[PDB]
Amino acid sequence: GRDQETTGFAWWSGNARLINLSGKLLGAHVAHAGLIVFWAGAMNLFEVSHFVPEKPMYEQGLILLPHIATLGYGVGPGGEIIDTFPYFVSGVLHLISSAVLGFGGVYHSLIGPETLEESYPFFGYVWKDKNKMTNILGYHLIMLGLGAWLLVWKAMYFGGVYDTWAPGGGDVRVITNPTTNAAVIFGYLVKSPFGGDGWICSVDNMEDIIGGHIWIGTLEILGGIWHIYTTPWPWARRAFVWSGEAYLSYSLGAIGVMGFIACCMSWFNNTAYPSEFYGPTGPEASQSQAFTFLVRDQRLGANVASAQGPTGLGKYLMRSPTGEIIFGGETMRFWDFRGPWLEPLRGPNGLDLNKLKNDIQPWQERRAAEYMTHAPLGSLNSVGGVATEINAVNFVSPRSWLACSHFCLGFFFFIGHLWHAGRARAAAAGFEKGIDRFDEPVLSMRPL
Amino acid sequence: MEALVYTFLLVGTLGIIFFSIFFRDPPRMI
Amino acid sequence: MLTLKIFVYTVVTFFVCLFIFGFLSNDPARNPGKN
Amino acid sequence: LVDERMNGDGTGRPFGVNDPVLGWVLLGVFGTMWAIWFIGQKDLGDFEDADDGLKL
Amino acid sequence: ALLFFFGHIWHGARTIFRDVFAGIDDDINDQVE
Amino acid sequence: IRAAEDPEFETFYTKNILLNEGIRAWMAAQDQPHERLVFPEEVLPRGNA
Amino acid sequence: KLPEAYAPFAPIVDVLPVIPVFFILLAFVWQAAVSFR
Amino acid sequence: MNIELALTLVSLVLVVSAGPLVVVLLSARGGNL
Amino acid sequence: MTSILQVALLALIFVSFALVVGVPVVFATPNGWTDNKGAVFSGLSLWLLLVFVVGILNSFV
Amino acid sequence: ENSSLWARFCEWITSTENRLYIGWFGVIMIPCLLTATSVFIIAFIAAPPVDIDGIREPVSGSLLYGNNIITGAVIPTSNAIGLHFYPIWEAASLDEWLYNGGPYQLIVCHFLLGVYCYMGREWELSFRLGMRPWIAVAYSAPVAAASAVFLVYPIGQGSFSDGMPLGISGTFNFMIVFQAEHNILMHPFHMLGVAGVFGGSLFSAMHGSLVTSSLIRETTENESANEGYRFGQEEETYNIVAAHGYFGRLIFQYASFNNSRSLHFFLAAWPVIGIWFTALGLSTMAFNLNGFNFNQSVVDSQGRVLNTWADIINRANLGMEVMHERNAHNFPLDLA
Amino acid sequence: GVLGAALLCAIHGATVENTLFEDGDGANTFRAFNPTQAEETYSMVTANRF
Amino acid sequence: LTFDEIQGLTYLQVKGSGIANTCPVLESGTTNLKELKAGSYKLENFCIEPTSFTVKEESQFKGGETEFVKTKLMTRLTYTLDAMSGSFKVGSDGSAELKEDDGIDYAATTVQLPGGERVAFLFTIKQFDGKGTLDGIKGDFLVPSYRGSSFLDPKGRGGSTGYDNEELLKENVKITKALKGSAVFSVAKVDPVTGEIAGVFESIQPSDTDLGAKPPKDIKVTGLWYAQLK
Ligand SMILES: CCCCCCCCCCCCCCCCCC(=O)OC[C@H](CO[C@@H]1O[C@H](CO[C@H]2O[C@H](CO)[C@H](O)[C@H](O)[C@H]2O)[C@H](O)[C@H](O)[C@H]1O)OC(=O)CCCCCCCCCCCCCCCCC
Ligand code: CLA
Ligand code: CLA
Ligand code: CLA
Ligand SMILES: CCCCCCCCCCCCCCCC(=O)OC[C@H](CO[C@@H]1O[C@H](CS(=O)(=O)O)[C@@H](O)[C@H](O)[C@H]1O)OC(=O)CCCCCCCCCCCCCCC
Ligand SMILES: CC1=C(/C=C/C(C)=C/C=C/C(C)=C/C=C/C=C(C)/C=C/C=C(C)/C=C/C2=C(C)CCCC2(C)C)C(C)(C)CCC1
Ligand SMILES: CC1=C(/C=C/C(C)=C/C=C/C(C)=C/C=C/C=C(C)/C=C/C=C(C)/C=C/C2=C(C)CCCC2(C)C)C(C)(C)CCC1
Ligand SMILES: CC1=C(/C=C/C(C)=C/C=C/C(C)=C/C=C/C=C(C)/C=C/C=C(C)/C=C/C2=C(C)CCCC2(C)C)C(C)(C)CCC1
Ligand code: OEX
Ligand SMILES: [Cl-]
Ligand SMILES: [Fe+2]
Repeated sequence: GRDQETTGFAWWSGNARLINLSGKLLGAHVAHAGLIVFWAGAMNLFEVSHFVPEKPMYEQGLILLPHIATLGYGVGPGGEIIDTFPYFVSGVLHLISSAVLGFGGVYHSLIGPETLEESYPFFGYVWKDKNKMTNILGYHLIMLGLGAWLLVWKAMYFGGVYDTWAPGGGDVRVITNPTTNAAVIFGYLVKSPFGGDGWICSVDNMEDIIGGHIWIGTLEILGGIWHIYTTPWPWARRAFVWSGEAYLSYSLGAIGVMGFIACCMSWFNNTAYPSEFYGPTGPEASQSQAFTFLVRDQRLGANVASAQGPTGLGKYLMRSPTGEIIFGGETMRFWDFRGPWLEPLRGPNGLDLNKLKNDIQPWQERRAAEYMTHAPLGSLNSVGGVATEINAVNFVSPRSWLACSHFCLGFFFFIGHLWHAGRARAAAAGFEKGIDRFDEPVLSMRPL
Repeated sequence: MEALVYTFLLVGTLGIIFFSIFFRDPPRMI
Repeated sequence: MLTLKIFVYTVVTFFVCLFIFGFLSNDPARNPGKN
Repeated sequence: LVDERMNGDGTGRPFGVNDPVLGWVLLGVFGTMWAIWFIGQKDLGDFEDADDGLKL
Repeated sequence: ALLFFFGHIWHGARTIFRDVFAGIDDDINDQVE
Repeated sequence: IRAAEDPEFETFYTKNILLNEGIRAWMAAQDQPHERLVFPEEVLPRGNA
Repeated sequence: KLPEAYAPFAPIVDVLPVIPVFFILLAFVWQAAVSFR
Repeated sequence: MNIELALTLVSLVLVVSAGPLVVVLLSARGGNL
Repeated sequence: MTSILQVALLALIFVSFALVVGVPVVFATPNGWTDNKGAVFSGLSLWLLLVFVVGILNSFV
Repeated sequence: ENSSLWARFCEWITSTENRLYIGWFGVIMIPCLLTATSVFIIAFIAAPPVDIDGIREPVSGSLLYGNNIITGAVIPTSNAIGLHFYPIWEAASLDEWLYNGGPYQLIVCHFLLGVYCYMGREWELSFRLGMRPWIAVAYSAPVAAASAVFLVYPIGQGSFSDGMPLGISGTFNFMIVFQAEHNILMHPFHMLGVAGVFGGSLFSAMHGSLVTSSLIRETTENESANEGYRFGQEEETYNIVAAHGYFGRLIFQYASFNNSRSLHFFLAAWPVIGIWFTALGLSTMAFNLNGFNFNQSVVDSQGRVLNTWADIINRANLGMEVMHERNAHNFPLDLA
Repeated sequence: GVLGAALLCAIHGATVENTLFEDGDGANTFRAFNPTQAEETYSMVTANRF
Repeated sequence: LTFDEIQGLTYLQVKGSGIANTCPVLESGTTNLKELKAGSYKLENFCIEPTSFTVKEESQFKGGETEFVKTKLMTRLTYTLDAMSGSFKVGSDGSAELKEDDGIDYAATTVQLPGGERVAFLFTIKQFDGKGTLDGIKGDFLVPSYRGSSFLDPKGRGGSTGYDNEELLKENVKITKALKGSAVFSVAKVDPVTGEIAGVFESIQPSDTDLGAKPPKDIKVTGLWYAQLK
């Protein structure tokens, strides 16, 4: 440890003492890297320990198992469970491996050399050394580029992943033909984020999700080598701030935006987050209501096309503002929905009247009856209805836990951006301590 | 009738806000 | 309405490019601090 | 076809461009603002140097 | 009446604190414990 | 007056007067138990479904 | 659930998620031990 | 009162005890923390 | 081979509770690492011993 | 001189000698706010009535259509549009734009982009004067709050009709419909924000009283007490030890700040942290994580249910659930 | 009154805190305040011009 | 597009383009009515598509000569009837008829006049049965109530639901009766083989009545239509 009178940093801003201490700081990230793996192993074994494999997975309050189950471990057709031993392995694998990271986090933080500059020259770095930073950048682009390939190799050689758009209920599919067309891949990035377009949440097939990772696997290896052999150009010297805290706040601006995207992708995308495992989306559970309550007129035989509502709009089926046959009611706002239990009921002109009255599979209504009940709107003590719903059931969707947590986690990092990116800009200039009281600028300016 | 009385009092408030910025009493040091 | 959409794109990408090429023009040396 | 319109909200066209005059509007305005910046780079300091940023 | 309650306080506080209405004096640092 | 004679005119103000009717005609059965009043489920205002 | 050779260890595994919260509480304990120097 | 709920709470006592025990054993023996 | 595994796995927690507690005490004592250098290597390797030993007989259970 | 056309231009934007500073956030803040201001005035005065719910019953919001200041609003975008980007050119005629909820989505997109950048130039001027930069952090607490009621809440609901209208009576409907669906008063983030402003007003009434009550005698009694301060002076205008000495007697001595730099941090940190939770409150309530729900919770033996106050607040919410959007719901759940 | 006073608690607490006078050398700027000092702790001139 | 030009498209290839608001145009067919086949043919995929909505407006100007004025459409693309089906009986000299019963035979539509004010209706040709020659299928159809019976005003009034309060016109009259309109067809081109015929129509119906609070108006409709036979 240290003290305040040698560094000017109190007990609460204490981790800022080890900015210029390379070796302690290395132990600080390794120890924290242990806790991420340690949370991954402990929470996985905890959720396996309370897992009833006959009820659906999203009903039991689970968030880490559908991540493993999307990859296709112990799952069968329609979202069923075969065996829960691979869910036990990864919780065991992370938990033992965290102690290996745990020992290195204790070691370098206490006994290992506090500045690994002159002893270990490959590892020693000064924050203004630009060539060394672009090296340490460029090494990790490989380690983060190779990790993209593991998903590609597991989807093309090692059994494949859960493709929820497979016919007759989704199951595990080896994606043989990845869509690698650059015009198809980069069409998502420069697409608008508003409704009907949906910037990157609207990737609808498994053919692209692993198809995209071939790009980001290749680029981060091509880009990783680029920063090893090059230094930043003189416009990048005229643009950025080259301190230690400045590199942090650049990152905090990035992973603030990362949180808002995972906030939205777990709320809208039922392709990377399949509805059999994470539960239905908000738009899926609302569109499940009007479909199941259109089956509840076919048993009585009234005309769903001629069913006029109270406002003269159509009780069951009406027309989109771009002219398509959609559902009606207050669920008209969700007409941009697509789902594998409903897409075999759509023709050119939206969904077909002749097809809906005749060509309903029995399993499609069976899935669209669970999705009426398990709508994601709940409460905070896990009641699970509308706010005017009494203490009867105990359910709130993992989509609602992931969208709320990763909004707030991905929000304060933007406040984390505005803290450090202002402070690093100030302290590089000189006046982070305050006004000089002798030669200050405002006394040397004109009025008004 | 009152629809033009309302819009007088709205742009009347925006009048002072113009005069309170550019024609303010200039603060003089010391 | 196409005549209006080609005008907004001229307006936006004018001001967006004053932004991007404004911060590149040695903004971190536009400070009252001294060294 | 009572009226004529864009028909371009749910299409997902890149950057919202549908007429190729918009791409030249997107690019031609960009190149002009770049051209004025590149000429005026002579006044913004010459950091062709080992390490010459706003360092700390 | 409820407005005159404020008037009773303000003129009640003006009579008791009449000597220091214009701001307090220079040295009042005697009161440190 | 203008909303009385015309079923086409409304504002958020007239949408708020209906919501105040929804608070009065619903919670006052239990809120004021000294008034000993009961309500049929047809006398309280609703929308539909 | 857990495998059957592992099922007598369910009470220990229901503590394991709470452990990383106790690391931030330890850092206030240690700073009280140095008495906030 | 179960045997499962009891041994869980016995398990929580041991870990929570193990936290400050590292601090106590260095505040007495070593003196470098 | 169930009870062979359970005694081996109760043995792991006892060793880990030693290594969670004792190992920061070994580092943060003055000259405690130069003294108990080979001592910790016994405790660390016995942790690495049992984790494969528990790991191998899972195929037999 | 030898300076370029561009360098002449950059030594004017970043010039601090201007009456209002522009900066590089202000070159895209100023044309967005003047856009959003000048369209807000027109739709507050002359907007034709908007179908808000898609059921083709247009809601009036203009002063020229028999409204006053309180009932005036800029009506949100229709339910049929939802989250589709609906600019002015996608509509065939201009009146088709106005009837469908046009100028709501034009304002909010230019407003929110404007106030993200008003936060920007609060940093930028503070770098141009040598100030420490964290005023831009403190302006993020309303910016977090205004981003939620306009953008983060229509995402989780799926439509810009459920966002907040730009009107005084329009706001009051949004407060009522929200608590009917989500029970905001029984959510601890709204409890923090309520303490954020009741604490925030107390910490301004109390701090501002003691500085006035410790002013040094420099003027007469006919002259106002504000004439003792002359602008830009160096010496302190009020006794600080006397105010800590007063407030130390008032409750106890440990309950005060003697360090005035630690005081003014506490005044900044208390409401700003408090508004951050009530900004994240309805951000999490946008994704349907409502609040507490203690309905039918206190029960006795023989299976009977005792009322609490939480069952009384139920009856208020249940009386407003069945009244909002009165001609919309064809089905017995409010999923949208 | 309530929302207006919450705004004056947040600005004045932040305007003072960001216009402080450099009087110490540690970056913990709360340490540099002798409360009996005759001079003020922040710059009312600079805070005006901001 | 033709029929199988539409049918080759997937759902992603059509969503948001307004192609699905259209009726399939036909290129191959007989222009001069060669066929004259008789008997029973299944009137299938009978969808129409309007062009111009003009209203019989009682004029602003005091002169007692009514006219039809051009309008600005306020709904976006909800105006096309689709998937109405039935039987298209044909005779020998040219006598033929059509009877339809199902499908989307009604669609709501508001529209705007100059002067600012608006007017709504639901565009329907439901339960229409016209006879005659292949140039005139002139006949009559019904117009249902625009609002339902359970429709509420801004003040909580209405026939099926609602409380009350000279002003008895505004609550005691909440009508749910159906009026009558007039529809004219014309067959233009016949395909002999694939069984799909097109044509031009002209239809006329009342607008809306505010549940009996203002006298309604009558609207001319032009446009094209389409009908298959198998
Ligand atoms: C549907 C599709 C829609 C598409 C829409 C289009 C979207 C396009 C998105 C592009 C986004 C890129 C934005 C970042 C660019 C960063 C440029 C930069 O940081 O730039 C920094 C560097 C600096 O360059 C250096 O600049 C130096 C300047 O020296 C000068 O200055 C020095 C000191 O300053 C010394 O004084 C010296 O003496 C003096 O000569 C030297 O010249 C160096 O040789 C030189 O390498 O610039 C460079 O390398 C720039 C290299 C890349 C240039 C790219 C140009 C692309 C043009 C496309 C075609 C446009 C057509 C335009 C027509 C116009 C008329 C209609
Ligand atoms: C996960 C978060 C994290 C991490 C990794 C660190 C890491 C570090 N901090 Mg920071 N710190 C943190 C959070 C963190 N801190 C928080 C939250 C606060 C606010 C209270 C501080 C406040 C703070 C101050 C004020 C100071 C540090 C300092 C330090 C460094 C040396 C500490 C020392 O001398 O140990 C000595 C401490 C002990 C001997 C106590 C026991 C600690 C052991 C390691 C706990 C063992 C845990 C676990 C059971 C081990 C498992 C065994 C494993 C082998 C498997 C170290 C790099 C110091 C510094 O600046 O370094 C130069 C310093 O002065 N920290
Ligand atoms: C990648 C993450 C990251 C990293 C590495 C740093 C690193 C640093 N920060 Mg920054 N910071 C971050 C994120 C990060 N920050 C975020 C998100 C915020 C916004 C809240 C800030 C705001 C911030 C401030 C305001 C300050 C720093 C400071 C510092 C320095 C020392 C930190 C310290 O001693 O804290 C020790 C840790 C504590 C005292 C613990 C207190 C935290 C309490 C317990 C709140 C947590 C409550 C609860 C867990 C929240 C649950 C989550 C819920 C919201 C969903 C160091 C350079 C300080 C500095 O000197 O600046 C250079 C400083 O003054 N940071
Ligand atoms: C997350 C990892 C990471 C990080 C932190 C950096 C960081 C950096 N890079 Mg590196 N880089 C990376 C990944 C990364 N890069 C990868 C993966 C590649 C391979 C493509 C590169 C290739 C690369 C080159 C070639 C160069 C850098 C440079 C730089 C430096 C300045 C960048 C800058 O000014 O951005 C500011 C951002 C901009 C100016 C705008 C960038 C926006 C781009 C163009 C995205 C638009 C693409 C669009 C979607 C395509 C449209 C398709 C449409 C037509 C259909 C900075 C140190 C520069 C440098 O200093 O040289 C060493 C430099 O010359 N990088
Ligand atoms: C969006 C707009 C919408 C419509 C706007 C309607 C506004 C209505 C409210 C106006 C409020 C006026 C309050 C008092 C202003 C004031 O005291 O200025 C004081 C300044 C002092 O400036 C002084 O000027 C001096 C120079 S000199 O001596 O004057 O040459 C200089 O020495 C000194 O420093 C400087 O302070 O006086 C002037 O220089 C300008 C004259 C201002 C008086 C005329 C204002 C009324 C006319 C407004 C326009 C017509 C509106 C119709 C109704 C009247
Ligand atoms: C630097 C520092 C710090 C930090 C530290 C840390 C953070 C550490 C970490 C550490 C870690 C991170 C650790 C970890 C560990 C782990 C372990 C040790 C594990 C173990 C495991 C086991 C033992 C298992 C078991 C089992 C199995 C095998 C399976 C199932 C069943 C059971 C559970 C039995 C602080 C903040 C205090 C501050 C001061 C200094
Ligand atoms: C796998 C995947 C995919 C793909 C993805 C990708 C391919 C991505 C990429 C991405 C990218 C490629 C991105 C990029 C980005 C960029 C950015 C984000 C930029 C930024 C910029 C900046 C930040 C700048 C700034 C500045 C300015 C403004 C001025 C001056 C100063 C400075 C320089 C600072 C897909 C979708 C297919 C599917 C799903 C998954
Ligand atoms: C994996 C595993 C393990 C390990 C574990 C661990 C690693 C643990 C750790 C733990 C820990 C490491 C804990 C800690 C704790 C601590 C605590 C719990 C504390 C608390 C405290 C408090 C709560 C208080 C605070 C304070 C102070 C002192 C001053 C300031 C203020 C206040 C009052 C706040 C073993 C081997 C067992 C086996 C099983 C499995
Ligand atoms: O939009 Mn304004 O508030 Ca969301 O729930 Mn359904 O939709 Mn409407 O009702 Mn309830
Ligand atoms: Cl509905
Ligand atoms: Fe103050």
